[PDB]
Amino acid sequence: EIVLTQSPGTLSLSPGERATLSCRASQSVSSSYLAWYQQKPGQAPRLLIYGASSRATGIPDRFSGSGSGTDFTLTISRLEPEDFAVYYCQQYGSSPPYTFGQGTKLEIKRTVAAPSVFIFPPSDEQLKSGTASVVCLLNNFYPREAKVQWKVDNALQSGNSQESVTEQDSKDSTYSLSSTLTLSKADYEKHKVYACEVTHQGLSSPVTKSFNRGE
Amino acid sequence: QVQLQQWGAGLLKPSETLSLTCAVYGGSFSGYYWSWIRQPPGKGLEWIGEINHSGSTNYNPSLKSRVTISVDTSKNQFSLKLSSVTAADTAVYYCARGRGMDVWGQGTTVTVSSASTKGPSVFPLAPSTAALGCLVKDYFPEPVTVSWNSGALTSGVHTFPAVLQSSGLYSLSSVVTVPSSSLGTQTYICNVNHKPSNTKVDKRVEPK
Repeated sequence: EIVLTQSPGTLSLSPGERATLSCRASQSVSSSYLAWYQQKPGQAPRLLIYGASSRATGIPDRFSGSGSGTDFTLTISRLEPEDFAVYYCQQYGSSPPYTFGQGTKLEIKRTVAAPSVFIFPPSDEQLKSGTASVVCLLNNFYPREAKVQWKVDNALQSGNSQESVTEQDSKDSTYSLSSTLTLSKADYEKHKVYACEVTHQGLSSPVTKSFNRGE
Repeated sequence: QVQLQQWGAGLLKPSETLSLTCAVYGGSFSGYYWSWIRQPPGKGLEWIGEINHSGSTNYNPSLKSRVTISVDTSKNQFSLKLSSVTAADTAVYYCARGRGMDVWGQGTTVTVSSASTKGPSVFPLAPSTAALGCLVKDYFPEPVTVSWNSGALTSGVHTFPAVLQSSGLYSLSSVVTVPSSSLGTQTYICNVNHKPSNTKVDKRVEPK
């Protein structure tokens, strides 16, 4: 059983800087039995290397590979804007099943940007249906690592909020986050103040946006 | 230039069989390994199995009991068949040519859910710069297309990926940041299109 392992999970570098991705194997694998793939959101994986440093046909000369035994490395000498994708390594030609690595997401490196927080209460149209969804939005922030917490009457909520984040905006290299807290009409009409508190690196202190069921 | 073209049924009820087919056009057959791969939502890739000119069936032990791969030489095609599928098998499936693996198919998204097709419900997240949006809740299956002012407004728009609610239906939101001066000047309407339900909803978002 040969398992493959990639680190880091997220590499954040600027266009022009050199990128070095790693792949670690359980057993000892010959350098010719390793391959690399580049995949973008929505598209199929694009083969980069099929050996140690065997640059596949149609692959730019900036990609290279090295390694032996267990430690292998994919390398991009000079990053270009079309290189920020998700890279995988694969063991091919050794012991089946020929599994893949966990993947390494490449990210653009911009300065720290604090999110803009907004909170939307359930519209009067939705309350007539029997359910209520409160929305919290964090617009244009970097890095992606940020946490959001819901509080109904200053009580920590859990197990009832879902989350979604967009891809890195190709214009300002920032992210956007939306959290939906869903409650029945009765549980919504039970209590009064609803607050969404975000903790992010660009904030000197956690920022709360709240509304009261009435005002 | 070798090309691969896949087809098959995408939406399957649980506890039934999935059948996909892949056709190779512009390349040689035999000497290449015809492999299948699946990628779950938000996860990596999994190797399913491979086959060649003859019956070289080498599957994956994690799903070997329910997988069968066949090949047809008179049409240069190869088919994948899965049995007793569940919601865990929801993934994007690709066919590829192991040589590494050079050419990949376009992929087909296969979702397994006991839920039925239902049109979305659009509600307005009203403002109070500024931000406003639309909440598209309780629709199945994906996708839905959201625009603003019938394509006129595109800047500052963020449409978020859906989430599979516990009820089995999807829900997303599309927000947009606009200068607060236009709240009384500009009319903001979101257009939601759902092809699987054959539905379109124009929702006006006015300041509450």
